[PDB]
Amino acid sequence: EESIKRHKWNDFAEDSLRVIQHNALEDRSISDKQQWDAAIYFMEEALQARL
Amino acid sequence: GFYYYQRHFVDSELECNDVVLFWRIQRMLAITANTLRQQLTNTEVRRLEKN
Amino acid sequence: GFYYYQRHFVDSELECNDVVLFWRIQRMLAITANTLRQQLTNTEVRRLEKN
Repeated sequence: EESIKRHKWNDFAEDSLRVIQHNALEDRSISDKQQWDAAIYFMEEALQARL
Repeated sequence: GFYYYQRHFVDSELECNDVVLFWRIQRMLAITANTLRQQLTNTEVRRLEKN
Repeated sequence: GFYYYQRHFVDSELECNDVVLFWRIQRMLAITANTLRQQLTNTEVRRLEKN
């Protein structure tokens, strides 16, 4: 209990993540079959759960 | 589906662009998890040990 | 394939920045010519008649 309360996460991460996240999204280019299949896999998984 | 885009055929309904979104989000999940892990393992976990 | 260009997987795969370059300058030259023509025919020719 105590050790948790004496720790805080550095809030600046929120801004760093904002940049980093954008960069990972920024790649919109599926150049070949392998990434095409990975992309279709994740799309199928995410949509199948909601379906 | 790959021929349609080589040929630019006009009667082709199929356009596979949702694939790019979920590819991007999969990679963004990976990048966010990894950045958070690195912040944890080099900055926050040692602060936790001190606390 | 313009799509092979869009892939941009590797140099061996089609890397047609050349076609898009010559297209861009196609647009530049055509629009410059038409702008010059328009100023000529609606502004400069009537000024020429007055002079």
